[PDB]
This record gives sequence, structure tokens and C-alpha cells, in this order.
Amino acid sequence: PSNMSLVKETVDRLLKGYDIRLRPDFGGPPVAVGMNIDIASIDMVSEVNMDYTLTMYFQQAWRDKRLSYNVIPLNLTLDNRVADQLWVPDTYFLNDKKSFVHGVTVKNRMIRLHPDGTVLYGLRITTTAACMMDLRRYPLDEQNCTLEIESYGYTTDDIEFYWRGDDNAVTGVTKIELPQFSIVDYKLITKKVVFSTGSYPRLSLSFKLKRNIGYFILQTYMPSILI
Amino acid sequence: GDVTVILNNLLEGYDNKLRPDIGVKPTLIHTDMYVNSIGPVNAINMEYTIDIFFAQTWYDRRLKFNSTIKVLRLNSNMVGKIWIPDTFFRNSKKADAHWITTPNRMLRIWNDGRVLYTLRLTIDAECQLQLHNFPMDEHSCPLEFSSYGYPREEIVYQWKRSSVEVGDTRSWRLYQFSFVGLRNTTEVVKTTSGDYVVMSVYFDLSRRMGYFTIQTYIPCTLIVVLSWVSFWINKDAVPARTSLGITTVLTMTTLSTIARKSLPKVSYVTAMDLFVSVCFIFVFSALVEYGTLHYMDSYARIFFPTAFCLFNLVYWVS
Amino acid sequence: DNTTVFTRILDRLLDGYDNRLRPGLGERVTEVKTDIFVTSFGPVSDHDMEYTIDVFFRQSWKDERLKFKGPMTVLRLNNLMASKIWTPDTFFHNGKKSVAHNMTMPNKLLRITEDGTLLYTMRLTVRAECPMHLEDFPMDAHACPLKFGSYAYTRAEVVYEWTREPARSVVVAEDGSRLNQYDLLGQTVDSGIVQSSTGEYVVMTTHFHLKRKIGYFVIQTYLPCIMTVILSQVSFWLNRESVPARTVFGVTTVLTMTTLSISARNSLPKVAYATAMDWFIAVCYAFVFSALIEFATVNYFTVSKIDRLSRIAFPLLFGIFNLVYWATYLNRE
Amino acid sequence: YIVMTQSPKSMSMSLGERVTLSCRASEYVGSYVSWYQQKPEQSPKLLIYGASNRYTGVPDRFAGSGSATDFTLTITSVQAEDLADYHCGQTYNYPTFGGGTKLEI
Amino acid sequence: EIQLQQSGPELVKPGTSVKVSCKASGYSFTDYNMYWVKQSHGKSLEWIGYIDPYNADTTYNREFKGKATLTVDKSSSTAFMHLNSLTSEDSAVYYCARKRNNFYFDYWGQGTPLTVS
Ligand SMILES: *[C@@H]1O[C@H](CO)[C@@H](O[C@@H]2O[C@H](CO)[C@@H](O[C@@H]3O[C@H](CO[C@H]4O[C@H](CO)[C@@H](O)[C@H](O[C@H]5O[C@H](CO)[C@@H](O)[C@H](O)[C@@H]5O)[C@@H]4O)[C@@H](O)[C@H](O[C@H]4O[C@H](CO)[C@@H](O)[C@H](O)[C@@H]4O[C@H]4O[C@H](CO)[C@@H](O)[C@H](O)[C@@H]4O)[C@@H]3O)[C@H](O)[C@H]2NC(C)=O)[C@H](O)[C@H]1NC(C)=O
Ligand SMILES: *[C@@H]1O[C@H](CO)[C@@H](O[C@@H]2O[C@H](CO)[C@@H](O[C@@H]3O[C@H](CO[C@H]4O[C@H](CO)[C@@H](O)[C@H](O)[C@@H]4O)[C@@H](O)[C@H](O[C@H]4O[C@H](CO)[C@@H](O)[C@H](O)[C@@H]4O)[C@@H]3O)[C@H](O)[C@H]2NC(C)=O)[C@H](O)[C@H]1NC(C)=O
Ligand SMILES: *[C@@H]1O[C@H](CO)[C@@H](O[C@@H]2O[C@H](CO)[C@@H](O[C@@H]3O[C@H](CO[C@H]4O[C@H](CO)[C@@H](O)[C@H](O)[C@@H]4O)[C@@H](O)[C@H](O[C@H]4O[C@H](CO)[C@@H](O)[C@H](O)[C@@H]4O)[C@@H]3O)[C@H](O)[C@H]2NC(C)=O)[C@H](O)[C@H]1NC(C)=O
Ligand SMILES: *[C@@H]1O[C@H](CO)[C@@H](O[C@@H]2O[C@H](CO)[C@@H](O[C@@H]3O[C@H](CO)[C@@H](O)[C@H](O)[C@@H]3O)[C@H](O)[C@H]2NC(C)=O)[C@H](O)[C@H]1NC(C)=O
Ligand SMILES: NCCN1C(=O)CN=C(c2ccccc2F)c2cc(Cl)ccc21
Ligand SMILES: *[C@@H]1O[C@H](CO)[C@@H](O)[C@H](O)[C@H]1NC(C)=O
Repeated sequence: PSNMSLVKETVDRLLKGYDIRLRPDFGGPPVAVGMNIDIASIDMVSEVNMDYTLTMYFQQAWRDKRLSYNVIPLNLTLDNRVADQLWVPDTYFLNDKKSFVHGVTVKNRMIRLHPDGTVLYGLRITTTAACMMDLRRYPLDEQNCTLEIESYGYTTDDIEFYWRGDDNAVTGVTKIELPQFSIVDYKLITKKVVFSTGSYPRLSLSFKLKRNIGYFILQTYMPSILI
Repeated sequence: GDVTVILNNLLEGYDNKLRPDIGVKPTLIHTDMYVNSIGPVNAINMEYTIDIFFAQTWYDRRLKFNSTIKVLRLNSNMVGKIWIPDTFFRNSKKADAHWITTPNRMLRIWNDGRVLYTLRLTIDAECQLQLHNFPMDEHSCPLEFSSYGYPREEIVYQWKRSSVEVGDTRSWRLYQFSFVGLRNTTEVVKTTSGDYVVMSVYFDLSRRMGYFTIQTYIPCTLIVVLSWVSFWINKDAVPARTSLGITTVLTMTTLSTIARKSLPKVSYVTAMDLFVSVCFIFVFSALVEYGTLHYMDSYARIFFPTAFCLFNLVYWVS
Repeated sequence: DNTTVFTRILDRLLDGYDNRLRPGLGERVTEVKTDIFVTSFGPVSDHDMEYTIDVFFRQSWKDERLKFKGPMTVLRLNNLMASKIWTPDTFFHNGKKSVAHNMTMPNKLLRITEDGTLLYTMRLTVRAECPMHLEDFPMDAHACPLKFGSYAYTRAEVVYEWTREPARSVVVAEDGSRLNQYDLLGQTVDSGIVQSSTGEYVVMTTHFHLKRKIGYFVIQTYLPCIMTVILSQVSFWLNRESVPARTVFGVTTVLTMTTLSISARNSLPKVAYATAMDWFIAVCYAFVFSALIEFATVNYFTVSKIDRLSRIAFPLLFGIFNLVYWATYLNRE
Repeated sequence: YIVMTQSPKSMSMSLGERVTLSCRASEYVGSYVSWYQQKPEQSPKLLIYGASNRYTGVPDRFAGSGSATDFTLTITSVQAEDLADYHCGQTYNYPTFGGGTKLEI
Repeated sequence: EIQLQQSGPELVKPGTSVKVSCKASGYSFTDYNMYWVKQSHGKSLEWIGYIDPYNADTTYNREFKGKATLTVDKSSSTAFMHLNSLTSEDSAVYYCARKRNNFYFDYWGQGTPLTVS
């Protein structure tokens, strides 16, 4: 049971004297907030409201030198209730009409303080992200939809977003079986949009949905043609 | 009192954040369920609501007390205070634990360290309900659940023999389906975060086709027969033949539209869609048969019912 | 300066109180005397087999710890104090998405008498589950239950009983009936015991007896269908030599039946049984289809004996079916 | 009020034999139907409460039953101390007892 | 244990009121409603009325509405029944019960012989 007490004292040491107000390496180079996504499923594509409901295992790993421990050769995974006591990126989705983190049984959320300092913070998120639908070729349309991750209050000086893994940062897209759609391709972009205040980071996950004409050819076109 | 000083001793110096035996060995968890009622299966969203009494069991060396009291039967007030396994349902579109009158949760603790945290949940789980042959599709809808963060090395879920206590299926909202039986499983799943153990409960739901048969198959088949009625109509009689033939297609179209309601937007060649399309082309074939005859009839009169019987045979096989 | 007395007593009341433990732990069972005053019997969700009900869920229980002697026998407490003292975790066994009203402030009081007889009244809108067997539709009557009992406490720690006589413990307001297609005939209660795996629990059942109001359906669906079958039978009245007229009349009959059947299904949820709409609409469907078949037979025959006999026979059959069906489902309980 | 109807007016049976005392309630009484035994010149003593639950201190031979209206009290083996009047008293509505069936040798 | 002691037998001419008590000592008096019952010779038990000792809330059977007045003395832990305008029918034996819960009358008094002549 010595390891139990060791982990207890180490976690207490880490969380003691911790300022949630200060980002990692405050007054220093930008903190490289790597990101990683795994789309569990795309629930539906609401073209009437021009948005799609997407459920994903959103994850974002960064380094915080304060949360550094070396005595235990293992990767602590503390309870999800500790996230409120740790600094977190103020990430928000620019095109997000409605979203929530699942709560059953406990609030779906993860923390994992790696020995070096890398903090693997992840949430199970459902988002009804907005997507401007140009339904002028509908049903023979190739609707392009995107998720726009971006920091709110931090500029590129203080924070920086990248896909840890050039393309592996997005996973599970292929297995998705949309009812009326086929995900022909997905791409990940890492821009630095320039706003009036300054240059903000940005990651733009994009899905180039293609309408499944096989369904609608019999649903809609076939009756009209027959008549 | 004695119970209150026991509780104060237990929670004193207790780290909610840390799991039992962290850095020593994985914390084995035994989970048993009571499926109170499987809500209606939502074919539109390929989901189904289920009401369960999810009960978890795990030893905890810290929560050991030696007294005449064999068990500390507690209400939901202590759930937050002690460590709880962060279990979540990996295919839950939306779920919530009931709160009226008070949070439906219990927490019993023994001297040896056993815990029996249980709670009531209403999961709108996701089931990959494919409709290739509909209504014919038996589905083993899962209820995968596992710790969100803790790796396989730290949390192991292990079924007990008396795990899934299915309730009275008579009062279930499982209409459109029948609960053939349950089937539990347990494997390891590899993901970007790490390795996890996934406990999936397969509910063998068998389609109840009677409602859809009387709703759709019987009337549309009667439409097909109505098509034969036009065939039996004889003599030149152009107005009557045209009236019958064209009037049939209207009701067939309305029936197809009504059948479309329950059908999701899944890009599959649904058996119901195949059936209504077969009826559609049958009526169209009858109308064009009269069209060419006006420009032979007896042969078509004989042929068409046999084709209907063959279609019904093939459909019955599926 | 009487406010000081109440402040002092109320503040010092809760010292040394352990909210986690039930009253009188380890020495007796905690008797919770419940009672319900249905403010309004909400609509019966026919499609989802559930009903809504607004209730003043009162429930009292003796507690020796909250014992005080003071000028006022009853000490009304704010909602904040209600959370700091033990309360029964009386969940609903067949509840589904229940909500406790909070506008303006939480709708719940808690009066502590001098002896310690708490009275914990609250307002709820429980959407309980009512398993409906719609086989005797639309005459179907349902005894929708409202089972409720403790969640965390077995039969040996928390036992529920009615504060008054059981017949006089579920009071329904005269104007509370919000039913649009039912009639709350009466109430019946019982206090059983449930054998769960984790232990035994006590359940306080209350069966609200409801009878479906046939007035809406008998005019929306039944009467148009009876009219249509009469129209189908009218098709026989037309002379056989007028082939097109009888053809169009016959096809119109089935078109009308299609419309009526489509309207019927949306009214009720899925049912794989021989419900009223199934039986009656199917019989009328067969009647009109038989009219079409009869006209086909007449057309091939070429007024003759056959036509007149076939015409006259059917209305007797339709009347026989109607009498049997109505007398059956009217008497069926 | 609710009227109780002790159908067996006066049963007579020798020791060591089965006898059942019926009890009919005019209206629904749920499961609130107690049974009492009144020896001559003595106050009644409870035997069965609820519908079938046996009160403490009662010999096992006493056993009840009954769902909604039909309630029966069965004595497995009548003894020399089972000779007394038996009344069934409901409490679903205001209390209303039964006539009282007499037990003899 | 619980003992329900009632007043001894009494004889009175018609029309003169009487008082009969019911003393409970085993349990705290105010907890449970005290019921009063009548049983004429060779007849069934007849409910008179019950008194809630704590708040003295009282209810009487319709036939006995105004025939018997139930009053309680929490200080003495005794329940009294006051009968007035006595007639021939009133000759009977009266017990006082004790309703433990909705099911059963736990304890019964010794029974008070009342004769009118
Ligand atoms: C972004 O905004 C959203 C809201 O817009 C925030 O979400 C809210 O966060 C608060 C704070 O955590 C939650 O409050 C908690 O509510 C618990 C019960 O909630 C139920 O009622 C509310 C209405 O009042 C419903 O909306 C809830 O349903 C919604 O949430 C659930 C998940 O919770 C979803 O599944 C649903 O679909 C709905 O979306 C629920 O029905 C309440 O019990 C809890 O209070 C306990 O916990 C706190 C924690 O500090 C304690 O302080 C407190 O004393 C209680 O602890 C006692 O009780 C627990 C019961 O388990 C015991 O375990 C303890 O031991 C102790 O005895 C808390 O008040 C709120 O529910 C939630 N959702 C809302 C408002 O819709 C997000 O947090 C916010 N931020 C982010 C990043 O999203
Ligand atoms: C606790 O936290 C630590 C620290 O984050 C993590 O340890 C990781 O463990 C995994 C084991 O699967 C390591 O994966 C392998 O690492 C090898 C060495 O990595 C070092 O060198 C590379 C060189 O490019 C650096 O990029 C890297 O940052 C390390 O410095 C790699 O060579 C391996 O490559 C291939 O391995 C197999 C071969 O078949 C393939 O299947 C793989 O996909 C991969 O292509 C592999 O990547 C990982 O490197 C470790 N991380 C670090 C930082 O060292 C664990 O999370 C955990 N460890 C514990 C508890 O011991
Ligand atoms: C669904 O719809 C979205 C719309 O948002 C599409 O997203 C666009 O995708 C394209 C192609 O991937 C993106 O174009 C990218 O632009 C980057 C920025 O270009 C500037 O780069 C530097 C600054 O870093 C400047 O100095 C320079 O002058 C450029 O102005 C490029 O870096 C990207 O890579 C390559 O771009 C071109 C060649 O294509 C060359 O400059 C280089 O070779 C460079 O390496 C890339 O071109 C665009 O930014 C995205 N956003 C938009 C349009 O808003 C999705 O592509 C679409 N779905 C699919 C499947 O395509
Ligand atoms: C639900 O899961 C449980 C376990 O995951 C299943 O119960 C397990 O069934 C196997 C099949 O025989 C048991 O194996 C045998 O157990 C006996 C008794 O322990 C042992 O003597 C034999 O050597 C053999 O190992 C296994 O024990 C049993 N699980 C436990 C904990 O005993 C159960 O069948 C599943 N439910 C289903 C499929 O419906
Ligand atoms: N029929 C008893 C079988 N059963 C269980 O075994 C699971 N547990 C409870 C239960 C849990 C806590 C308190 C009371 C309970 F009844 C329960 C609840 C319902 Cl709603 C239905 C069935 C049921
Ligand atoms: C409780 O005390 C007994 C001896 O009285 C001891 O054997 C046991 O280990 C103790 N258990 C604890 C401290 O959990």
C-alpha cells in the first residue's frame, strides 16, 4: 500500500499552489496544445436547419511543466472531477449551435497526468455544429461541412493548436455509416486567422459529405418519372 | 452515534480523485443489471430507450470498518463523497439518471470493503438497426459500457453469473419486437487513449411483423388484387378501363407515402420499399397492358397473379 | 423582538444532526405516512403509454432529533433547511422524466412540529408509466398505477403507510381532470412489498381507473366508415347496364377506405393485436372489396336473380357484425 | 360503508381437521383485511393482518389469504384452544367488522 | 407490556349520561389514534369513532353522530367516551382499540360492561 500513499502525496503536491488563472509557461513561448479527435458517429444531417449532429471523443493534449512528477513510473488517471482544478484551453467551436458533454453515469471526461508533464484531457462531446448548405444541386449535391475549433481569449502568442500526428489525429471516420450520406473525404487544416485584436489559432476539421443518390433515386425521382 | 462516527472515520483522509489500489493492481468491478423496460425502438434514429437499474460492485480497502454493523445502508448523499467508477455507455446518444424525488442512487458498504453502488438510468442507446430485410431484422442491440479514462490495466469489468436480471417482458414497451433473450460479452478494445475493457449486453430482439402486415402488406396486396379486377373487366369499354387503371395508382402512391414515415433515411434497399415498388410496377404494367390491348388480354390475366404469388414466395423466404 | 427566538431555535435545531442517517437508526423502523392530493390529472399519452399527473405529494415521518419546545408549535422552514435534514428518497417505480416545479422558488415546504412530526409537502408533475393493453380499444379502460417507494432503504428501515384511511388518502380535485379522451372514474390504493435482488422494499400502489371516451372516435372514424360501407352498398342499387358508374363508385369506396385507414393509424401507436380499428376497418375493407368483387361477378354474368340476392344479403351481414361487435365490446370489462 | 359478510355462519369440526372461514367485502378493500379471535368474556386478539401476514406470537396453523374481496382464514389442525368467535375487520375505508363465525367441536 | 385498562362495569337509568375511560401506559399516548368500538350481546363489533390524541381531532360514525363524545387527556394518557341520552339499545360492551397502522388494531381494552335499566 506504499504506492497508494505515494500517489496521494504526489497528487496533493501537484494540486497545491496551482493557479488555474495562469496558462502553462505564462510569460513565455506559446503552449503547444496538441489536439486529437475520434468521431464516434454522425447522428444526423439536418439540412432544414443546415447543421449536423456529431458525437466525438474530443481530446486535447498539452504540456504543463508544473504538473510534473518523477517518483512513480506510471501515468496517473485522476477522476474527472479534478479537471475544474486544472488549467484548460478555452477551446470553443466557432460553428456550434448546440452541444453538451454526456453526463451518464458520471460526467464523461478524462484526465491523465503523464510523468513528463503532458496532460491528456479529453471529453465525450455531442455537437450540433452549423454547416452552410448550398442545396441548389440537391439531391445531387456534395455538401461540404466543417468543424471550426478555435481558442476564444488566447492569441497565437500564448496558445497554439496542432494535430498531434499529421493525419492520425482524426480517427474512426471510415467506420461511420451515415444513413443518407457517404463521407467521401475528410481533411484537417491548421490556420492562423488574423482578427482585429490579433492572430488567433484555428483548426478546421472538414467532411466532404456526398449525398447517397441510391436512396433518393427511388424515394423521389422514381415515382415522378414513372408518372 | 456509532454510525456517524464510523462514516466520519471513513471519509476522513479519503481521496475522491484516486481509484482503489491505484498503482498496485487493477480494481476489479462486478456489474449486474435489471432491465426494467426496453422502451420503443426508434427506427428513425436507429436507437432504443432502455430503463435499467445499473448496479456496480467493487472492493475498496479504504472503506473498511469493524463494528457490530455488518452493512452501512446509505442514501444518495454519500455517492459524491466516495470514489465512483466513471463508467459510461459507449453507444448512448443521451442518458440521464432520475432525480425525483431525490437522486435515485443507493450505496451499501460492508466491513470487508465491498461497495454496492447502484442507480437508475434511462439510456437512449444507439443500435445499428439495418433495414435490409424489413420487417424481418433480428437485432442484437448492445449496451457497451466501460470506464472512460481508466485503462484496462487499472479497471477491469467482470460479469457475474446472475448479472442481467431481465424483468417482466409483458409490461415492456418493446412493441414492434420481442425479447428473445439476452447475451453478455466482455472483450478488450484498443483506442487512441489506451486499452479498455468493454462490457456489451446483447438483447436478442425479434421482429413482431403482425402490426406492419395488417397496416401495410394487407391493404397494398388488396391494391394489387384491385389491379386484377381491372383485368377481369372486359369489352372495349374504354372509359371504365381507364378510370379503374388510373384510379388504382393514386391509392398505391398514398400507401407508399405512408410506409415512408417509419423508414429512416438509411441508404438501403428496404424490403418494404421493394414490396411497394413491386406493387407499383405491377399496376403500371397492368395499365400499359390495357394501353397496348386498346392499340392478348387473357394471357396477361393468367400471368399476373402467378407473378404476385412468386413475389410473395420470395419475400416470405426472406 | 420575537424574531430572535425563532432565529436562535431554528439555528440551534440542526446542530449534531447527521443528514445521511435515517430517523431512529438501529432501534426502529421509520414510518413515513404519505398522502397525495392530485392537483390535476394531466393528459394520458396514448402513443407513449404514459400519463402526466400534477400532485401535492405530502409525507410525514416522526423524527426525535428535530425536537424543539418553543412559543410556536409549527416552525415553517425555507427550502434551504429542507436539504440539510433527512428526507425519504421516495422515488417512483414507474416514473419516467419527472420534474419538480421550481417557479418562483422551489415548490416544497417543511414544517417541524414541536414533537418532531415533520410534514414535507412538495409539488410534482410525475409522468408515470401506464402499461396499456389496447386490445379492447376504444372501449379499453386502464387502471394506470403510480407505484412509489423508497430506493435505498429496504422494508426493515423505511415503511410507507397512508396518513389517513386508504380510501381517503388520494384526493383528486374536482376541476383537476385534464383528460381529453378519458374519464377518471375513481381511485384505489394498496401497500404491497416488492422482492428485489438487493432486498425487500415496500410499495404504495395507487390505481387510477380510467375509461376511454368513445365520443371522439365514434364520430371521427367509425361514422365515416359506416357511411362508406353504406355508399359501397349503394353501388349495388345502380343498374348493372351502367358499367362505368358502378366501376367508379366501387373504386371510390376503396379510395375512401384507404384515406380513413390512414387517418386511423396516426391516432394510436403501434399495436400488433386485433384492436378496434384493426377489426372494424378490416371488416369494412372486406365489405367494400366484396362489393367490387360482386360487381365484377355481375359484369361477367352478362337485372337477374343473382344481382338482387347479392345486394340484399350484405346489409344483414354488416348489421350482424355491428350488433355483435358493439354488444361485445360494450359488455367486455 | 363497506359491509363484511362472514359466509360460514357457524362451523363445527372435530380437532385435527381443516376448516376455512370465508369473508366477503361488499366493495374493494385491497389487502387491508385483518382477522381477530374473541374468546368468551375476553377482548379480541389479532391473528392475521394485511391479507396473509401472520401477527407475531400466533401459532403457524393459522393462515389467511385473499386478493380483493374474497378473504379466507384456514386452520390446518383445529385444537382445543381454537374454539371461539372469529371476525374479519377491514380498514381500507372506515372500519367495519363481520358478523363473527362460531367454532365448535 | 402494553396495557389498555378501561373503567369498570356500570349500571344507569335511561337518559343519564355516562363516562368511560381507557388508560394506555405501555406506549407514548399521542402516537397512535385511539379507536372506540361497541359490541352488543351476541353481535358483531361496531365502530363508534376514533380520537387523534395529539391534536384531539375526532371522527364519529354516522349512527353515533352526536350520540357519543370522545375526549382525551394527554396529561393522564387516557381516552374518555361520554355517552348521553341513553336508551335500551345502548346496553352493550365497549372496547377501546389502538390502530398501529392501516392494517390492524394492535391492542384492545378489557371491555366495559354497560347496562341500562
Ligand atoms: C455549461 O453549461 C451547462 C448548463 O448550461 C452546465 O451543465 C450543468 O452543470 C451543473 C453543475 O455541475 C449541473 O448541476 C448539477 O445538477 C445535478 C442535477 O441536475 C439535474 O437537474 C437539472 C435541472 O436543475 C437538469 O438539467 C439535469 O439534467 C441535465 O444534466 C444531465 C447531466 O447532469 C444531462 O444528462 C441531462 O440531459 C440534462 O442536460 C439533471 O436532471 C445536481 O445533482 C448537482 O448537484 C450535486 O452535485 C454538485 C456538484 O458540485 C454538488 O455540489 C451538489 O451538492 C449535489 O451533490 C449532491 O448530490 C449528488 C447527486 O449525485 C451526490 O452524488 C452528492 O454526493 C451530493 O449528495 C448539480 O447541481 C447541471 O445539472 C448541468 N446541466 C444543466 C444545467 O442542464 C455545464 O457544467 C457548463 N460547463 C460545461 C463545460 O459544459
Ligand atoms: C505513459 O506515458 C508514456 C509517455 O507519454 C507513454 O509511453 C509510450 O509508450 C508507447 C508504447 O506503445 C510508445 O510507443 C512506441 O514508442 C517508441 C519509442 O518512442 C520514442 O521515440 C520516438 C521516435 O520517433 C519518439 O517520437 C517518441 O516520442 C519517443 O521518444 C516508438 O519507436 C514506437 O514506434 C512504433 O512502434 C510500433 C512498432 O510496431 C508501432 O506499432 C507504433 O505504432 C509505432 O509506429 C512506438 O511509438 C511511446 O513512444 C511512449 N511514449 C513516449 C513519449 O516515449 C505511455 O502513454 C505510458 N507509458 C508507460 C505507462 O510506460
Ligand atoms: C470543405 O470546405 C473547406 C472550406 O473551409 C475546405 O477547406 C479548405 O481546404 C483547402 C485545401 O486543403 C485549404 O487551402 C489550404 O491553404 C493553406 C494556407 O495557404 C496559405 O499558406 C501560407 C500561410 O501558411 C501563405 O503564405 C500562402 O500564401 C497561402 O495563402 C495552405 O497552406 C494549404 O496547403 C497548401 O496550399 C497550396 C496548395 O494547395 C500551397 O500554398 C501550398 O502547397 C500549401 O502547402 C491549403 O492549400 C483552405 O485553407 C481550406 N479552408 C477554406 C477554403 O476556407 C475543404 O478542403 C473542403 N473539403 C475538402 C475535402 O476539400
Ligand atoms: C454472463 O457472463 C457470465 C460470465 O461472464 C456467464 O457465466 C459464466 O458461464 C460459464 C459457462 O460455464 C462459467 O464457466 C464455468 O463456471 C463454473 C462455475 O464457476 C466452473 O466450475 C467451470 O470450470 C467453468 O469455468 C462461468 O463460471 C460463469 N461465470 C461465473 C462468474 O461463474 C454467463 O453465462 C453470461 N450470461 C449469458 C451468456 O447469458
Ligand atoms: N420486482 C422487483 C425486481 N426489481 C429488482 O430486482 C431491481 N430492483 C428494484 C428496486 C430497487 C430499489 C428499490 C426498490 C426496487 F423495487 C426494482 C425496481 C423496479 Cl421499478 C422494478 C423491479 C425491480
Ligand atoms: C477491527 O478490529 C479487529 C479486532 O477487534 C481487527 O482484527 C480487525 O483487523 C479490525 N479491522 C479494521 C481496523 O478494519
